[PDB]
Amino acid sequence: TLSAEDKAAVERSKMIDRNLREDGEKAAREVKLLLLGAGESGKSTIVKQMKGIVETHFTFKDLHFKMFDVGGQRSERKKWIHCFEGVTAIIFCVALSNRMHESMKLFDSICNNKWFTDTSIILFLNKKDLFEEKIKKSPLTICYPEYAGSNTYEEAAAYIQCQFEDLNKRKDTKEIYTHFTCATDTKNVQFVFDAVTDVIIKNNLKDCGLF
Amino acid sequence: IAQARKLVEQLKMEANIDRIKVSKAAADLMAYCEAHAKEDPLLTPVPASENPF
Amino acid sequence: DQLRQEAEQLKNQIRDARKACADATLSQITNNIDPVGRIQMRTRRTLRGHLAKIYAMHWGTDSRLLVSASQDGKLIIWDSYTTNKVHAIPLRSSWVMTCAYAPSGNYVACGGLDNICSIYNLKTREGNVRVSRELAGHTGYLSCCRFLDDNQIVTSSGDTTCALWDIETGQQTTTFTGHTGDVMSLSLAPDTRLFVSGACDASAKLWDVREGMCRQTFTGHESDINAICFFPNGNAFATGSDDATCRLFDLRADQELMTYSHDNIICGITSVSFSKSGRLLLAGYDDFNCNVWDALKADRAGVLAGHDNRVSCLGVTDDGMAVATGSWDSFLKIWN
Amino acid sequence: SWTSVTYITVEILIGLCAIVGNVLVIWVVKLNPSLQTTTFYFIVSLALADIAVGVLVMPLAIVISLGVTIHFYSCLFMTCLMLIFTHASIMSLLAIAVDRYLRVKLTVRYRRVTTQRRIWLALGLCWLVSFLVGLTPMFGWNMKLSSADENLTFLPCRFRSVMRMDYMVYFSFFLWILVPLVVMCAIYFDIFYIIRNRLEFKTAKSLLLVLFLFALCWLPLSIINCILYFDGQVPQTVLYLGILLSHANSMMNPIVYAYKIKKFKETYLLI
Amino acid sequence: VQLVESGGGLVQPGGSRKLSCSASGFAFSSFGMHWVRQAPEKGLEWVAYISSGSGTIYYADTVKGRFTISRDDPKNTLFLQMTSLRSEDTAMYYCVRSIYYYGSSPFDFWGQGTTLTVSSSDIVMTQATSSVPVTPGESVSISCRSSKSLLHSNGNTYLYWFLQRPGQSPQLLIYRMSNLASGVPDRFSGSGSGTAFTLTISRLEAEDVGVYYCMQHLEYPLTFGAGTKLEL
Ligand SMILES: CNc1ncnc2c1ncn2[C@@H]1O[C@H](CO)[C@@H](O)[C@H]1O
Repeated sequence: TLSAEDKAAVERSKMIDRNLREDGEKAAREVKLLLLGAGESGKSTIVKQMKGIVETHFTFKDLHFKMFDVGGQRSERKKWIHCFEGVTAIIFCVALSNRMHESMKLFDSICNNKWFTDTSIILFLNKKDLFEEKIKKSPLTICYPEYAGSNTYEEAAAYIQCQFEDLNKRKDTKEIYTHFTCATDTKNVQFVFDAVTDVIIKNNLKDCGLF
Repeated sequence: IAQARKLVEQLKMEANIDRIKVSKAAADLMAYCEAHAKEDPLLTPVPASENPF
Repeated sequence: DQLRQEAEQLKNQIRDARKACADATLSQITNNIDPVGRIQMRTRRTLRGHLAKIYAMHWGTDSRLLVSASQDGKLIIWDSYTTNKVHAIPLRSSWVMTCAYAPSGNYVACGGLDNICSIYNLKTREGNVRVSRELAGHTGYLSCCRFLDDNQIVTSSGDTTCALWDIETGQQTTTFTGHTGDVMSLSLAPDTRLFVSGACDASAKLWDVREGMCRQTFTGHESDINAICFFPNGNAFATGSDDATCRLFDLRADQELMTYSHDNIICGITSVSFSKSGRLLLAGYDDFNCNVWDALKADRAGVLAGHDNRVSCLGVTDDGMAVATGSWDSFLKIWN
Repeated sequence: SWTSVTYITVEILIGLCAIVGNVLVIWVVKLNPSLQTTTFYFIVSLALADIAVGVLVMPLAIVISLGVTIHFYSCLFMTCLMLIFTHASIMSLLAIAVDRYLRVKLTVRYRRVTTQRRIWLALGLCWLVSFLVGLTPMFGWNMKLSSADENLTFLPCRFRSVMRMDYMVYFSFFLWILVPLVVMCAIYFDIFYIIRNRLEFKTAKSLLLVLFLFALCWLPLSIINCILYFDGQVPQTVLYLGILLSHANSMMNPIVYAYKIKKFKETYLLI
Repeated sequence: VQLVESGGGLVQPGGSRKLSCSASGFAFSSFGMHWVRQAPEKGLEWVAYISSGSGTIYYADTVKGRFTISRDDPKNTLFLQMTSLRSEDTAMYYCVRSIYYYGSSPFDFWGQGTTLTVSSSDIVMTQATSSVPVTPGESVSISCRSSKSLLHSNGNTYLYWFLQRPGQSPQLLIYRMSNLASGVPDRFSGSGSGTAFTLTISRLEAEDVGVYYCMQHLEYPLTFGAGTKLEL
């Protein structure tokens, strides 16, 4: 039993439902990428290189990416990292040039963190034009006594990469994709595209139980 | 020297308060939640006829 | 030392006097009072249409209209009586963490990680809903916001502060400071003359809206506070925390009155709300359920485990007829 | 006879197991809203197919065996009921396979091509083709088309007395049992090849289990019929065995499809 | 808010025309547009209705099977195509907006109308009078009666109250019962119970002269009253 007005109200509700569903679909074809890391870690460099909260929407190879930079939040209280679940990946930028210990503790924090248990992380050492000149000052023992390798770029860089990878104590579920190629080359986005493609394919398979 | 002076002034402001004993506070909440109980649907649900949901 | 010594001796002696003059806890005076029984509540309506996590929700003053914000960048105004979507406002920023419904019913406020409190006008002559104003000036994320009137709103922020604004001018009339951590929730007093706010510094405090002075501060807590609400008489307030405990304080005794914790509860409280009588404290946890606590006995008077995700937001109508609960599972549920 | 008692006993036990398993799958899917997406749509379609293959086809097979005098058409109806239900289960298996293939090979474009509307449209097309294949015999191909006694109206119901062997072999088996098995085989093999190249023996184990059970249970009776249609003889015991194997795939599907998704396992263990 | 009608004129019997309502200044796309008519000094008569989304189209018994109502949301334009026009289709036609949700006013704004000249069950509501002398400052009480009880199970008594001033289109005074519209002076009030309904005006002013109309929305077709005139 509906009055002359309740039937029009139901019609309005149904029209709103249709609009909500058709916009949620549009919102589900979008790859959400969190951007994290310390200051002067290239975060500003990457956002320009990339094709309050600052959202950069860019399209690459038909994939629409919303990259959220949250470096603006000057409160380091992670009371909003839970808001970034479901993000396809976390792009973590660090600079070789004891700041490194700071970056290590941040990487351990973001990786170990439970909101991001399965979220594969895209570690970056974008720049490569100042990462070699300052290794001739001294080996990786300015604040890292444990290293015993050749004080050259490839040896030390590989050692650092491996030590940051070691902070992954949950590979069973997530993966780390590391990048070193110079930031000047515009391959920072292409590597992000490949990694998100891999993460999505594996998410699909891990969903039907095939994985 | 004023940086901590303002903090201690804030503490002093927090100090000079008309403190009402906790047991007095509990009784007030008890009385308020007792006097508004007969008209609390979620606590004493309305018959289905009047219930808008 | 004199300033450090003065601060230490002050705090110590005020707290010692407060403890000494403390008479009894909340439970000690209500032991003779009978309990409420089991609050068995059924899901009368289920609001479908949100396609992401629901972060904030606020009842309208008519006890029939609702406003809820989702992570999908959508603010839906619902007719709870028929689950008939009244309005769908596309928010400018999809990262929205708070909602408010104007007491008059003409405006709705929202905002989040964008550090802005947007105010939308509902009763326009054009038949749509438009952005009336945007309040800016906070540096940290937007935790909570509540209308004082049709032209005066109060806000809390990760800026470790709060702000009283004048919506017409768009400038923050007053700035309230004193917190050392992110302020996560504020509640407006029934008379709209004070407010209480809890921060990530594991402390709450009562701030006067008129003088902009820090009236009182409350402590005795381990972790941050994510939710705060007044008793319906504005003579007390309850806080929820990641500690996995809820604490009821009085603004006159200046001391914590009661603790709301259970051993099996291991995770924090996302939202807190009171019954129209203030007899049931409803708390949303990360355990995908919502617990009803006897506000005077501290016992669990029931549960609302109809959601398969954490109960992000709670809300009770002004007439106390129903309870809205919103979770990360993208559904609001009305319970009665 | 002992064989009849055993056949009835095994059939009833297998059907009861299938019904319990599929009902548990449906209870688990509905309880958790998290399990309500495309893959779970195909899985629940298979679950309904199996509940039908266990609730009607089991009593119907027992009744066809007892051979009571029950009219030509009532018997033909029971046979066409058993066809529409079994073919539906096989079609649900084929659907799960095609979905997996699309996920791997469409890559990201998959969610943009697979929407709820097309999913309900494909599940519906599957059930419609199952009903068409099963009820076809009542419209021309039946033993009455060859009987010179158009006056045989009441007769003892025997499966070989109503359903022509040439339909169950050329149409039922070679088109709706063998073709699904071959296409599922090719799909899973290509999926494993791609996933290996990109990344893994866990996947290979699961895909093989699936293909093995389905072939292990649907090829037995099919070959029995094929032999009976080329005027070959088969012991009655073997016929009982083929029928039991088919109706056992009906109950086995829940354990080798829904229990391999971690989400489903967690939910089932919680319950 | 602006609703401007067009397409009127003189038409011989047996012809067809299309009244257009070129709306402006509001969200016509989400608005349920009605078509009303007023015959020369005889009163308002509902013509048709189309809801938001074109999901519900209603016609009056007079125009049922003859005349049609079409929406164009992207162009914000209502339409009324009239096929066969008898001598009784001579009237000034109004375009009206109407939005339906809890608490809304479904006849807030009327258009200015357009004239059409032609050569030569349903609830009935009666207005007790048609002319009442009065002077400024003296309170007035209009009234009208209805056949059924407009009070529905919702608790809403779907009786409306419009005022048509000399030489201008009707204006909405009330939309359920005493619920004053937006922009109307607070002096106007409404009341009633079931069948007998009254509109009270305290401190009458010079702009309050005209014809008062009471319509019902409980069931279709919508039926207006004769129109109670106020003299001065
Ligand atoms: C000689 N052939 C047969 N004898 C008995 N039941 C048979 C059969 N061929 C098929 N069936 C039944 O028909 C269905 C389709 O193969 C199965 O569920 C079996 O129960």
